Amino acid sequence: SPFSVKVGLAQMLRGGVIMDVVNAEQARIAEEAGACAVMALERVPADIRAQGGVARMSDPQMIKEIKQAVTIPVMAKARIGHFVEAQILEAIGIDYIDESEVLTLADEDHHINKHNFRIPFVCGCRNLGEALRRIREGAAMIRTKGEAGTGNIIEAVRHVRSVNGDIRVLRNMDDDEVFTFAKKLAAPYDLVMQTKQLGRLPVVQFAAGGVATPADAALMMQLGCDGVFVGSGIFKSGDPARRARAIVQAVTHYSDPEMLVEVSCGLGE
Amino acid sequence: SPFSVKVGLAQMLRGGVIMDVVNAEQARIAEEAGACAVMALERVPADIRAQGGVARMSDPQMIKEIKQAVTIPVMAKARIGHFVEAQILEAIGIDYIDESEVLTLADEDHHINKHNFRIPFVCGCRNLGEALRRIREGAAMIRTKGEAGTGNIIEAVRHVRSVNGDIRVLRNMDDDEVFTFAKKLAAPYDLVMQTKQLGRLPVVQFAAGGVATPADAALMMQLGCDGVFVGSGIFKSGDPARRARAIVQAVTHYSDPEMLVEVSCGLGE
Amino acid sequence: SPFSVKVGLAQMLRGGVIMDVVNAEQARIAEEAGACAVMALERVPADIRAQGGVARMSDPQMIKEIKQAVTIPVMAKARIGHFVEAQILEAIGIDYIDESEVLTLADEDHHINKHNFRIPFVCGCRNLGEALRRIREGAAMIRTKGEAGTGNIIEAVRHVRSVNGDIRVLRNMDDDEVFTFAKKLAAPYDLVMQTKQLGRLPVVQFAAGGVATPADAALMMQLGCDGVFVGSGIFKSGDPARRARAIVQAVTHYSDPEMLVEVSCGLG
Amino acid sequence: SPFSVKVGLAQMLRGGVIMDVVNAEQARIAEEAGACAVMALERVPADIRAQGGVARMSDPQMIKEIKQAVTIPVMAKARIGHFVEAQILEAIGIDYIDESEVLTLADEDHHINKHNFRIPFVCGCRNLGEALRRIREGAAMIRTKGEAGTGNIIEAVRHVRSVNGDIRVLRNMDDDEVFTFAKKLAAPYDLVMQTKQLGRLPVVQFAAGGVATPADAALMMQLGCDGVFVGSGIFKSGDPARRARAIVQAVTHYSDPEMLVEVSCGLGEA
Amino acid sequence: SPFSVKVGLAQMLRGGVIMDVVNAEQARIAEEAGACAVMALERVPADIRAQGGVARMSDPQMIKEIKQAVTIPVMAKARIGHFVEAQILEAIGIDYIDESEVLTLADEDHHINKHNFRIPFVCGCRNLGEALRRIREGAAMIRTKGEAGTGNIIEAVRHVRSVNGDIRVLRNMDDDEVFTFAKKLAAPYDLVMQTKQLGRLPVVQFAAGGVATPADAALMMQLGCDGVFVGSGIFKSGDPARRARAIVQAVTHYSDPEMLVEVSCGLG
Repeated sequence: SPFSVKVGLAQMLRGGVIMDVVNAEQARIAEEAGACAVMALERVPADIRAQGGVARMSDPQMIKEIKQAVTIPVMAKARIGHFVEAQILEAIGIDYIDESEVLTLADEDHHINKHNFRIPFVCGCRNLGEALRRIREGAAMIRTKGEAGTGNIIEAVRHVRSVNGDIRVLRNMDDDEVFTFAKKLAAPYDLVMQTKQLGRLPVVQFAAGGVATPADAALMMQLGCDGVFVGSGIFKSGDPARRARAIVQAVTHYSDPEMLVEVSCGLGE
Repeated sequence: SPFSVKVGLAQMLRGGVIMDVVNAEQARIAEEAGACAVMALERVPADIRAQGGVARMSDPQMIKEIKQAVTIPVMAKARIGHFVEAQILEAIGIDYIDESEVLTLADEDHHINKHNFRIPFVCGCRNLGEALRRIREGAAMIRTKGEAGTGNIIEAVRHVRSVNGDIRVLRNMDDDEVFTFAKKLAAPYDLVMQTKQLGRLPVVQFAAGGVATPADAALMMQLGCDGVFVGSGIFKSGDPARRARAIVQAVTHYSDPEMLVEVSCGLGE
Repeated sequence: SPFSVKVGLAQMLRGGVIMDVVNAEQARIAEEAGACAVMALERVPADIRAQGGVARMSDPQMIKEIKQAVTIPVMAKARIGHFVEAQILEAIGIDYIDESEVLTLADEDHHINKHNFRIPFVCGCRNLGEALRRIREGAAMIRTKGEAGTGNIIEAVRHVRSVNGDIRVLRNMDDDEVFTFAKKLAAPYDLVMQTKQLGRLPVVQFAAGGVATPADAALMMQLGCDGVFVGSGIFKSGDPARRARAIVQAVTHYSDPEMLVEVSCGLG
Repeated sequence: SPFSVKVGLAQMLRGGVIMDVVNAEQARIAEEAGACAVMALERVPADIRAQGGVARMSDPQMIKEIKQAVTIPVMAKARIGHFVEAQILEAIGIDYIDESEVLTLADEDHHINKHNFRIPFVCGCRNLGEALRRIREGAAMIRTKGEAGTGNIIEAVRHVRSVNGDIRVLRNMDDDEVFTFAKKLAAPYDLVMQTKQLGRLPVVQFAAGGVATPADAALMMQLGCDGVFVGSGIFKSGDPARRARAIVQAVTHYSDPEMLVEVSCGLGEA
Repeated sequence: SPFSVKVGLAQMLRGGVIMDVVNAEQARIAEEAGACAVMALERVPADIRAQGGVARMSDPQMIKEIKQAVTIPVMAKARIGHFVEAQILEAIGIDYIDESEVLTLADEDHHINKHNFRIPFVCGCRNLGEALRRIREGAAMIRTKGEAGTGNIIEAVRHVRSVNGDIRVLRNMDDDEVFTFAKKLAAPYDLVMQTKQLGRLPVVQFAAGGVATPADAALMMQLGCDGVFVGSGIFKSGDPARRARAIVQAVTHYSDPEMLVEVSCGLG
């Protein structure tokens, strides 16, 4: 199927860090630091909503500038339910679309039908039911919603523990009880049973929302995530090439404390 | 698959009436009157609960007596969730098992896993979500729950109108909106989409609970059911061979008022 | 009847974009960009209420200036229930009146009896019942209420999905059940049954409230609208001839992503 | 320890049926039918409470009569918290004491400290937390509370599914999360961790309350119980030797439908 | 076991005062004044939250600077549930980690599994049940939560009285009733029974949160604590060597009023 092709594409990002960037310079620092992809963003939605504004797709022009500055894959955000924003992003020729709750919602009741597109989608989740719903709609990659813009890891930890915990429950559960379990999650039975056989989520699972330090990033990997997203706070500090590199190093050497000491040392705020 | 074989078996009952019987005599009147099957019952559960008692599987002995008295298929009731009652009924060699809410519940949270059996199951439903849940668990045939023991048709009408109404909604619905619809029904998406393509329920749908007169039975057929169940009230009146025949005639000639007048005439109490 | 004449007039707008304008200059940019009509407005009601003021009919003088600047149809707003504001708008000789919830309400319980006028009316709606009520009162054209002044498309999507969804339900429904359905919508049965036979609304249905980008406009067309209204935000940016043209292009080529990329590029 | 000795004794009951009896005749029918033990009871507590009465320990005399009529182990009920009733039962020389919620409660806040006795105890439970609390107090054997006296199996199924379900959850759980899990169950952490390693309850687990038919008994075994208790309803029907034998046969052949047909056939009324 | 080794290490601190420091200078004044250990802190979390910020592990660099300035043990804070912050603190080679509610929480449902580490941990508590839960997770040392940042001793007194009071109840209690008592505390029975036999907490118990004066510190010792923590308020006054020494003197001579007068005199 073309679904398993999209799932396969997203697997190449396993073990990587994805960085939000607002210009080609940032994009280049990110690539040099060893990011596996970048996320294009004309303004951080934190700061548009701070001013009480609507946050939408970025201008295709600035996305094109970033696509040219780098050789790593490029992602961009569409509003939830805004399938025409997604059509535009596909036609520009980027690599992944993020149907993102950080932008202003466009449809209160329906997500994009992601099976109608050739490129893969990322969606967010707080729990296993939500993740399986996004996958059935055609998401090829899942991240935690966390809590964007705060630098606080609490919500991201809750979401990872929740998803992984339910998978563990499901793996060992009496088969006869799975029907009721699917009902309570409001999730498709067939994907529930498949998650039981795999013993893990059928797609890559990244952490996102509030990852601020090397320790944060390594924690997410130790809890069982496949990779991490990081926001543009990286570029508000002193040597942003150093802070970027540090987070990549942390995800790569997530189970080596000695390495984590080295990259954390003298990082400033 | 063996599932579609079970579905196929249940289809040969289309257009028929199924009668509850408590002995071989009743079973023979039923067969002679033109019933497509009988439902074996040592006591009516109405009257065991009337006395405040527990209603269970019938004694296998009396089921065997009925199986021998007739050449039409024989059905029997198991308590919801009581998979060992069902194993016994299968081993006796009857034709259909009804996982029945009219008997005392055995498991408050789980139905029988009906895929683990070779013979087909009937389950009840009040709405489309419930029906699709029973089917995914492996029911090959659906009936309305109605309201057993009252002779009042109102609950049965509510349930038929509900199921058929949601199927009509589903048939014409924007495909992108079906994901949310499946969530709200708490039903497996894949069976929802299949119901949309067929434009009807993937299994036979019978009416049950409160059918008392030829007019009642014909109404159910005019509302789009595939057949009807009838309780043992027909054996509590005069010439029960006449009352039984009348209901069969009504279901067969459900759109001929002249016929319905003839069979309804002078039917007594 | 003169009702079907008004319905026919409103159908000429199918496929078009309608732009709010505050002067003759704006009106001309709109016409040049390919707007099918303009909506005359002395001030945006967003900003009169922002100051806590009452928003009423525009001065007839400035409406006359706009009517002379252009050859496309001109629309104007009357307060809900203010049938004398409407009489004045008719006598000026504009083409369409919008009985508008964006202006301050004049009658809390009654809309204008729109059958007593020669020119066609637009009304807003949030759902099918509301739309059918407005039509029976004599609206010749329907738009979503959406959410005016915010640039947020969410309310408009809710309204379109709601109306279209109920029409799809109605189309396939057991005829015997339509009586109860009409009661629950609080709508005239005869218009419900007519909507069932057509399989769509008996009048043109436009989207309005929060359309800000080419993508927004195209989305509304892909969801099944007949056209779109757009506010004066278009004229607050650079090269407003470019932004205006972009939205027209988007509605015209609404199912061509390649086109949508081109018009969306470098817009701000 | 003497605790693990008591646990060991109770293993010999695995695979068996335990029957309530009110006299030596009933006790003999039970033994002949193949019961692994009997539970002595001067009256069914169902029927003493039916009359609104207090239900206590049985007269030691009638317990002695039953102990002599049979060669299988004999159990008897003590009221919850009534440690002197238990002392008496121990001194009579029976085999097991059931600290039973079917009798009238004697202490609303405290169970018997079962470690102060030489003979093993049975306790009831509705969930895993309750079971582990009873074990730490020194129960050597656990049963479901179910719902005694109704012939309705639903409460017993709820309790078995609950206990077994939590054990399965626990077996696979991140070790770091077990601290919070113990807190929420209000159960001793050390017994929780032990239950995680074994992958089952550290003691024998029987079903009780509402088992009325061979099918009921077999269902309990298929759900993972080690055995079943059955009340004196068995003796209120025709040929009670037949109904008793049938339930034993069902527990013995619990995964053979053909056998279950044979024993269920023509059993008369319950 | 290595657990009893950690318990033994924490006992060397009995009778002492632990001071929060933000630099090597402060650390040296503390050591000279007779502090039994220091707690390294790049900023007081009071003032990061005052600004509405997240409070995390300190930069390992500044911790290393403090570790080099002094020969007494050095402690540092990790966020609750952040076991990787703790791994980093272990690898730097400090002596004690404080899993601290004064920093921003990282895991709402789980504390660190402290048995997976070689160095000893401090945890906070408000009551006996909470203390026993922290110990079973592997804390080697307990402090009151008190109320950080206020200089108000009331919460600390509540917590000490609570813990000590329950231990006194437990010591004399009918053994048969201890099962129910363990359930109500939601604490492991085996640690409850051990606390009953000792007649005190199986680990050292310090007071923390709101200790501001020599009298405060002495009160905590008279109520039965084994030692006290003190914040960086000490360093915001004149001659902070004098204020530091005063608190050490108070804890050392906690039942001598004459001494307490002398050290309290003219302190500000």
